[PDB]
Amino acid sequence: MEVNQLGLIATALFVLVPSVFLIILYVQTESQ
Amino acid sequence: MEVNQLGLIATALFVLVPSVFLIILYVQTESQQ
Amino acid sequence: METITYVFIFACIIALFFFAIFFREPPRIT
Amino acid sequence: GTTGERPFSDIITSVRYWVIHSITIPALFIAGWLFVSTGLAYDVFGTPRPDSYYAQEQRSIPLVTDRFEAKQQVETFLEQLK
Amino acid sequence: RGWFDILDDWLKRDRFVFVGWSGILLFPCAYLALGGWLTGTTFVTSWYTHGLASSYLEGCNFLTVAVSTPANSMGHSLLLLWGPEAQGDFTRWCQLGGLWTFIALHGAFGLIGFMLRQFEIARLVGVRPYNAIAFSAPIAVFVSVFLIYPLGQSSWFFAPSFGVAAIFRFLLFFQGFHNWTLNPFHMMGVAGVLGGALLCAIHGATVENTLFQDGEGASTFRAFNPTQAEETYSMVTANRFWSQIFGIAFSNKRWLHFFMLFVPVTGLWMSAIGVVGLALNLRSYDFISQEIRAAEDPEFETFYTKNLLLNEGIRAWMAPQDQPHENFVFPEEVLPRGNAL
Amino acid sequence: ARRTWLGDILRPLNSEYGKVAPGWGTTPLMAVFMGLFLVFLLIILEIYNSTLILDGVNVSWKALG
Amino acid sequence: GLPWYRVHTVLINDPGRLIAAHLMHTALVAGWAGSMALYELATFDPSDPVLNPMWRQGMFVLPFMARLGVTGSWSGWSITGETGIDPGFWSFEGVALAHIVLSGLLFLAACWHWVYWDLELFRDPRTGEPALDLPKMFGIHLFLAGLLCFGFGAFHLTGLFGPGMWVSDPYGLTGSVQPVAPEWGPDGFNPYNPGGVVAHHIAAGIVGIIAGLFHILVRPPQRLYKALRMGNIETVLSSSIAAVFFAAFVVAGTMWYGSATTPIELFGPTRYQWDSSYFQQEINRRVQASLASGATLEEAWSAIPEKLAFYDYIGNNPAKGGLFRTGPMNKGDGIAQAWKGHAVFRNKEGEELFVRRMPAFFESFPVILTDKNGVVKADIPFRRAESKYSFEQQGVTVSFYGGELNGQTFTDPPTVKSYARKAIFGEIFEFDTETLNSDGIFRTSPRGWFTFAHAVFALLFFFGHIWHGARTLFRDVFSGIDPELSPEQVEWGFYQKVGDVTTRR
Amino acid sequence: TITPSLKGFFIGLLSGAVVLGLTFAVLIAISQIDKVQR
Amino acid sequence: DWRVLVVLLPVLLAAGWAVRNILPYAVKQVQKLL
Amino acid sequence: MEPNPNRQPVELNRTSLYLGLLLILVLALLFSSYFFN
Amino acid sequence: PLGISGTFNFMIVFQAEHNILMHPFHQLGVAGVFGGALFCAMHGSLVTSSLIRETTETESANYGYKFGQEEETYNIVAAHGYFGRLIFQYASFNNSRSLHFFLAAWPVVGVWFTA
Amino acid sequence: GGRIPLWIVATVAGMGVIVIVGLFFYGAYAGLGSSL
Amino acid sequence: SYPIFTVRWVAVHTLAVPTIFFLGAIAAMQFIQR
Ligand code: CLA
Ligand code: CLA
Ligand code: CLA
Ligand code: CLA
Ligand code: CLA
Ligand SMILES: CC1=C(/C=C/C(C)=C/C=C/C(C)=C/C=C/C=C(C)/C=C/C=C(C)/C=C/C2=C(C)CCCC2(C)C)C(C)(C)CCC1
Ligand SMILES: CC1=C(/C=C/C(C)=C/C=C/C(C)=C/C=C/C=C(C)/C=C/C=C(C)/C=C/C2=C(C)CCCC2(C)C)C(C)(C)CCC1
Ligand SMILES: CCCCCCCCCCCCCCCCCC(=O)O
Ligand SMILES: [Fe+2]
Repeated sequence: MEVNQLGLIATALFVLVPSVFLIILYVQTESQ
Repeated sequence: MEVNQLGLIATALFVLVPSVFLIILYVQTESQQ
Repeated sequence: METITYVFIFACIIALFFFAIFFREPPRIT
Repeated sequence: GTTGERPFSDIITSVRYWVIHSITIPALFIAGWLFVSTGLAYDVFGTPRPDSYYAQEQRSIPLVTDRFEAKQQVETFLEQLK
Repeated sequence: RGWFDILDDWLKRDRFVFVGWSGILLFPCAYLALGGWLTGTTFVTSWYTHGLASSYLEGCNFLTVAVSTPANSMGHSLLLLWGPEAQGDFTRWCQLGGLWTFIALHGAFGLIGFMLRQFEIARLVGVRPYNAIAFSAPIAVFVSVFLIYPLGQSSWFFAPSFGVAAIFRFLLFFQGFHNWTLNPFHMMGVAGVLGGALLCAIHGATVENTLFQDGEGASTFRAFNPTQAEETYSMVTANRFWSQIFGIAFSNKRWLHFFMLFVPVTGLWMSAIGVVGLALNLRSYDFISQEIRAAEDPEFETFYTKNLLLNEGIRAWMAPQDQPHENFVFPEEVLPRGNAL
Repeated sequence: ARRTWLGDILRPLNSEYGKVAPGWGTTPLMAVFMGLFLVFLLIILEIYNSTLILDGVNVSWKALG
Repeated sequence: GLPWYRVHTVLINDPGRLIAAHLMHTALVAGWAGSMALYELATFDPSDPVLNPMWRQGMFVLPFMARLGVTGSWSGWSITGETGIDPGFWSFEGVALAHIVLSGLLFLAACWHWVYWDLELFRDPRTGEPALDLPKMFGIHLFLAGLLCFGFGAFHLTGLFGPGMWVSDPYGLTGSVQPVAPEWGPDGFNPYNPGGVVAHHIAAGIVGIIAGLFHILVRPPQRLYKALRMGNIETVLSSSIAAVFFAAFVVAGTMWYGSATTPIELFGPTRYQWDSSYFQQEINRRVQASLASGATLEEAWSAIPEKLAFYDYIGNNPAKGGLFRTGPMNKGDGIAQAWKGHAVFRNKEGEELFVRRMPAFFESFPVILTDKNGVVKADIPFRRAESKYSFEQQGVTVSFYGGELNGQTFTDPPTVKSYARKAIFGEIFEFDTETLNSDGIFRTSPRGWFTFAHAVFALLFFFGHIWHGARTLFRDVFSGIDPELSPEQVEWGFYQKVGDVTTRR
Repeated sequence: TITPSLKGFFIGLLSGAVVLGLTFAVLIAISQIDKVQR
Repeated sequence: DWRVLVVLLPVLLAAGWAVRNILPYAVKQVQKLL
Repeated sequence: MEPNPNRQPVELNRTSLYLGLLLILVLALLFSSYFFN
Repeated sequence: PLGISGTFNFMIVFQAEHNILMHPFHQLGVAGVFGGALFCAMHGSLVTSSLIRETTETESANYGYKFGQEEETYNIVAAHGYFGRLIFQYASFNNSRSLHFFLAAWPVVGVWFTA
Repeated sequence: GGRIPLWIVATVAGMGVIVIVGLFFYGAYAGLGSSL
Repeated sequence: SYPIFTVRWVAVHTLAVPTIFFLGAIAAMQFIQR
């Protein structure tokens, strides 16, 4: 299907960035 | 220029994923101390 | 897009130099 | 800081060392000289002499081109000089 | 208290040259590798494998003598003296390239022996085995370049020949045919070797210029005693200097010296990987984007396209003589040439 | 530690930690087998290398028919 | 705390969580297998095993399923081109699904073993401490390995209870899965003899069963136990890594040179078949035979199967790629559509001329034409002013026998030069470059990519062997040397035997 | 049958054995003579 | 052939002469080995 | 059932962070040209 | 050129017009940087080999050294005892000042020649 | 024992090298390898 | 009392003897004419 190729990177970063943010906050909570 | 379109996501995850790994380990090290 | 990527990585390195020098862990004697 | 062998400095200043080696060294030197001056080295190692890289009217290299007949090939080129 | 323990005793005696069990493998193989190279460079030709003279006996000097690779027609033959090619004839063995495999294989087993020796001595003295580990890098380079590389190509003919000039020819070959300078694994190797040399020079000079005054002589060497417990130079003054000169400095002596192990060992390992790829002609030869543009746009020119013209000249101008088994005949009119030259 | 039925059945297979035969035991026999295997691997290598050529062993694709 | 590079050492004395970790790793590997297969199935074009076989398409795990007998899709096609067939459950799709289910099952077992780590099985009954009897574990696992190796040879490969394996003729024209009978004589050590692979698994399987029996019943000698630190699971890791890089070098080599287990219809041709003109000789052998029995040129070349012609083309040579030239071969020269025919060049005097073929070493190669004797008779000149051998001056022409252009002759010099530029690559094919937007630059095949990766991992695993073997024999000084080492132990002469304090002088 | 290369193989095999056995023979002898005092 | 004896003569003479000159002290050495 | 005694804290100090990020960024800078090709 | 491929162009054309490879000052530059990398690894591995036990196996051994401590952190006599047996006694340094002067001198001097 | 002084051993040895090496450099201009 | 013949002696002469012989051969070679 002729989809938009920036769709892949936009979706990957939409998931990765906020997910990583939360993981960072959670792990440093457990070690304190 | 007619570059590989996937080079961009390749480069982006190559930077992002190991960098996030280090930051996670760093921040939880500080909050022990 | 490739130009933007090259220059972005270069600028992140310069930024890292700044933190590595001015926000290093201080060496402390014994 | 020693393991019991005789110090080198003591050996090569000693008279006995030089009584043996003022012989053994020139002897070994002259032996190598003769190895070459007699032509023996050429024969042992198969190294061409200056007059035997090419046949007189040949300018092709006698290059080995077969693995299992290689030996016979070198021998065939050599006969193209004899 | 049987013969094994008695022989162990004798191998591990403290003597001027330590032997060890590793010595049984190391000393024969190292000496034969070495002796084969001196024998071949002094007496043995490359006429029948290469069309080259290659010995002192033939007129060559230290820079141009070599033990050259065997002929391409030998493939990857072990070229054993008693094998089917030389059939036990020492002379023919020499003329067929046998000394090359002899040196390479004995050299390989000698390298193993040396690294086993590092292990053996370190265990007997009670130190950690990091010198042995560091030596893995020269092993990786040797096997990748002298063994893996020609094993992926058509024959040993294309391995490095053992000589000064012959290695120079190896470098140039790799530029023209493999565009090896463009390869990021080589680039990492370069950084590692240049970075190692830099570390070596900068660490030696820092120590020598942050010494403590521990004697009255102007020759500061005498004021060190190997059994003193005290550091002989000031880490603190060295750290201040470099922080103010460069922004950052070492502060941990252990990290510093580990880093000195790490940099050149890693660089050499990286280059070995790239050579493995070139065993398969898996090069980093081109940038596709550049070639598409340049094909369409005759005004587009970069240092990348300029260097490929140089490669094309290297290949056409050196192939007939460098690969004589191929019988390349390139008439004058097909040689690529710029204007006038 | 937790006991389980499978665990009790497997128990004796993990009960001789540290038990050794005395001195050199079968080490001389091991060395015989090692040396034979080296010769065996030499042969196989030299066949593949065409340094050992054997009647009726055509080391080529053309040996598929 | 632990540096980042040592996090996984928490498992060294925890056999339950070590098992959980190994289970998780096995789940991940099996899951990759199934995912990879599903991706390949989603992208594989099965419509032409002659000119678009799997190895032109960047297929990597498809050939490993075909090698051992999986050849059809639930969709009704097979890789040999048979249509309307039924594989039953062990289709490519069923093999992929099985691995995925297997992955999920391994993952659940990983969770159980992680939670219930403290099993009495793992405790030494004398001391109460976690302990593994590694000598006996080896004999059990070796015995099992031996049984599996034997069964695989005695049942699967023979076809006694199984499909056999991929076998072909010498020119890779007619391959298929066939039961294979063992070869028990010396030709079973011939890499190109498939019967040897059967005999190897039968015999080694029996040897493994017997050695395994040995290793369950016979304890290790004390001399060897202490020398190899057989109470330290890291010695096992050291020797296992060594065995593994040994295995990796072997499979890189046989992939690269070719053997009965790396057939060319599944992985592509080898570079040595181009080096030695292996396929061109066979093709010529057939054209000479058709001509002696009285066929025209047109007839003899028209009898050459397209599949064989296509092997005689440098673009299928795996030593013509590059590291960062990604994807299937089809992305470079395109999807082969048709053999154009065999090009025959002649000059104005009627001598047949021969294009000198590109060697694998060369990214670019000039266009030189020779007579049967190797004498240069025409070329495409670089400098034009002093050219003697141009196509224009020599009146070079090209005629085509067989293929799409059979019976056609071209004489206009630019067309003739165009085919001469293609003839350095071997036989000449029509490609579809549009469908995949092919860029025209050669890529390597699965044979090349597999060899590269396995040769590199093997070399790296050699470092792992050195690293973990060092850690095993020097465990006592891992963290530093004795702070009470005295200089008489490291100085010269004090001890007769280095490091042996009982040999004081 | 027993081809020329198989003969060469056996020659190389026996020559290696001679070298190793002679070497170990000599090394054992010396170690027996010149022992360490404990 | 004769060229080999030519080459090998200095070596044999030199080895002879070192034997002559060292023999006495080499005997002392061997005896000390118990 | 006791909790697992083999658990350990992990650490990465700030200097190691800076060294690792530099490694990653410089590697990306080196390889990006080859990914875009 | 101030560029990566431009650097390569420079060194290729230099080799054609000068043959730097057959020039002894370049050959000494290679000996300077190869030997520099070698001695970097050697020194790093010998010092790292002879660190004094100051830590447990669960911690980086680097934490056994504290910035500014007066005592050395490795045993140079053990390192010398290892390296002098690897080769022979007198090819190994026992004086740290001569050792570090040698480290400094070899690559500096080789690179002077290549410049 | 210490009969020949070491500086004399090392001067003569040294001139010995200077001579064979000088011979090798003369041979670069005469005979084989001389270009003539 | 020092021993004469040692492992060291062998290692030294293993290298020294052929060295002088090769030096002699290479010296003779400077007088070869084409
Ligand atoms: C540790 C020492 C060592 C090692 C590892 C090697 C290793 C090697 N040598 Mg080197 N070599 C050595 C010492 C060594 N050599 C010495 C001391 C010399 C001087 C004599 C040489 C001279 C030499 C030459 C001249 C050549 C080699 C060659 C080789 C290669 C092939 C070896 C081979 O096929 O062996 C095969 C043999 C074995 C592996 C021995 C196996 C032992 C078996 C198990 C015992 C068998 C029992 C016995 C036969 C039963 C008796 C029966 C009887 C009653 C009939 C290999 C790289 C060849 C080479 O480099 O090719 C390029 C070659 O041409 N070597
Ligand atoms: C700034 C310039 C520069 C730098 C720093 C390097 C650095 C390097 N190059 Mg590159 N190179 C360059 C420019 C440069 N290169 C250019 C412009 C080209 C043209 C394309 C090349 C072509 C090139 C090739 C073709 C190869 C390299 C290789 C290497 C590596 C050599 C590693 C080594 O020490 O091998 C030295 C060898 C060893 C360490 C092997 C083991 C040696 C044992 C220990 C020897 C023991 C000696 C023994 C005692 C006996 C000696 C006695 C006798 C001499 C008297 C290293 C990363 C090699 C590589 O990448 O290897 C994987 C390689 O093959 N380079
Ligand atoms: C019921 C079990 C089972 C079965 C029938 C299959 C079947 C298959 N798998 Mg799957 N697989 C399984 C379990 C299974 N797998 C598990 C548990 C995993 C996770 C590790 C995988 C991971 C996996 C991967 C990653 C891949 C497959 C692939 C394949 C296919 C090719 C198999 C092949 O070439 O093996 C090749 C065989 C070997 C590698 C065996 C060599 C073993 C060495 C030589 C033994 C080591 C020495 C030994 C210990 C010494 C013995 C001593 C001797 C004296 C006896 C085939 C359809 C391939 C495929 O096509 O995927 C779609 C593929 O790439 N599988
Ligand atoms: C043994 C491993 C293996 C092999 C040989 C192959 C081989 C192949 N795959 Mg498969 N694949 C694999 C694993 C493998 N795959 C895995 C694990 C995945 C999941 C990620 C895939 C996913 C996959 C997809 C999605 C596709 C393929 C495709 C292909 C084909 C093209 C490959 C290509 O262009 O590579 C290009 C390879 C490179 C550019 C090499 C990358 C090397 C990196 C950059 C080096 C990193 C260096 C490092 C940072 C340095 C650190 C040093 C220091 C810091 C210490 C080829 C047949 C393609 C195809 O044709 O499918 C039909 C395709 O589309 N594969
Ligand atoms: C079966 C293979 C195997 C196994 C089970 C181990 C197991 C172990 N290793 Mg060894 N090792 C191996 C192979 C293996 N290694 C090889 C091949 C090498 C050479 C590269 C090494 C080199 C090595 C070193 C140098 C060290 C270890 C250490 C360790 C221990 C800690 C590892 C850790 O915490 O990593 C933690 C790792 C991470 C958190 C991230 C690693 C990220 C890597 C760079 C890239 C990602 C790989 C990717 C996900 C998939 C791999 C694909 C392919 C390889 C399958 C552990 C016992 C350490 C040790 O001894 O501690 C006491 C240590 O210092 N290993
Ligand atoms: C191979 C072979 C073998 C072996 C052999 C050998 C063992 C040999 C050795 C040899 C040797 C062992 C040689 C040596 C030589 C040497 C040389 C030739 C030297 C030279 C030197 C020089 C010239 C130097 C100079 C100098 C300079 C320049 C500067 C400084 C000073 C000096 C003096 C250093 C055998 C028999 C087994 C058989 C098989 C084959
Ligand atoms: C749970 C469950 C389930 C499910 C399951 C699942 C769904 C699974 C899946 C799985 C999967 C789906 C998996 C996958 C995997 C993957 C992987 C694991 C990957 C890896 C990769 C890698 C490793 C890579 C690497 C690389 C890169 C990235 C780059 C290049 C280079 C290399 C190659 C190195 C079931 C239903 C059954 C049942 C019940 C339970
Ligand atoms: C395992 C270690 C192997 C050690 C030595 C192996 C090689 C020893 C060299 C002996 C080869 C010389 C004799 C063979 C000469 C061939 C004569 C012939 O083919 O008839
Ligand atoms: Fe230092």
